[PDB]
Amino acid sequence: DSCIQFTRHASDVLLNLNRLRSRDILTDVVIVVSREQFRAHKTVLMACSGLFYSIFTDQLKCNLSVINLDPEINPEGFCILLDFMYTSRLNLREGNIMAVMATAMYLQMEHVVDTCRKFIKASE
Amino acid sequence: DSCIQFTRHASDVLLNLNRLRSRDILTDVVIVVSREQFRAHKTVLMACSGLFYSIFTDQLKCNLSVINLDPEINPEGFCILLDFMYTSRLNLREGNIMAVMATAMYLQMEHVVDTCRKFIKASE
Amino acid sequence: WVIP
Amino acid sequence: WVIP
Ligand SMILES: O=C1Cc2cc(Nc3nc(Cl)ncc3Br)ccc2N1
Ligand SMILES: O=C1Cc2cc(Nc3nc(Cl)ncc3Br)ccc2N1
Ligand SMILES: [Cl-]
Ligand SMILES: [Cl-]
Repeated sequence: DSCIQFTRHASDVLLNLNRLRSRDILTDVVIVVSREQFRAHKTVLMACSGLFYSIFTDQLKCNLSVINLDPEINPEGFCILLDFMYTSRLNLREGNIMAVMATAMYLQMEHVVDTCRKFIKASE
Repeated sequence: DSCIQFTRHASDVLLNLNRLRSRDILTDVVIVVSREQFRAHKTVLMACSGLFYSIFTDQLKCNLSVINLDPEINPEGFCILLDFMYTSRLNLREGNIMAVMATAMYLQMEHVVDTCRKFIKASE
Repeated sequence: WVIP
Repeated sequence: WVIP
């Protein structure tokens, strides 16, 4: 086509989606990770995670307001990944890299899994 | 912070949101523009438009499944803008620039209004 | 704005 | 991935 493109549009959209998350506006699901709860937008979770995409395209699960993750999932690892989903920034640290990679594998977040594997390989 | 960033994340998120729109997955509102109807995600509309942000943060309007736009709004201009919201690409043409700018002013999409004013100024 |  |  003969379209023009606004370079910053996708980033500005994500920034606004994160502002809605921060103010709890139009969040439509709670993700339960053991004793912790995380409110989010189903569409954003689906756009970032193969696992949430599969869950919310399911004809029954699409209507659930609460999703319980596997008890092996670490709440901090999930929190770091949820922040990444809404900002493109990943808080990857020596103390959290194992929990973050395990959570990203479960959530099916391929690019996060890739950078975790590379950062681990560099330290061995 | 000491975060790393995935350059393409925001773009990939928007691409996935557009895939959900194309398959009518988790769309939660119909925008009526005269005889035409457009299905969309309230969060995406809010992230792109000052008008939709104001509408869906209203304690009553936030719960509406149908929003009727002003009858002066052109369905094609709205369609072009809805596509822009979900892709960052704007199909700006000599034949549609006036309808697109008028729709972007109503929807409060400042960057679109700016490029329309510049393209019009170049042709005068 | 750019030509994509 | 980059240093933002
Ligand atoms: O690593 C990742 C990230 C991700 C996101 C989605 N999400 C969607 N995929 C498609 Cl094709 N259409 C719409 C949506 Br929402 C699917 C798989 C994966 N794997
Ligand atoms: O030209 C534009 C585009 C746009 C988008 C929003 N959307 C939001 N703004 C804020 Cl501050 N927080 C969350 C959201 Br969603 C508000 C105003 C405008 N004007
Ligand atoms: Cl990822
Ligand atoms: Cl805009």
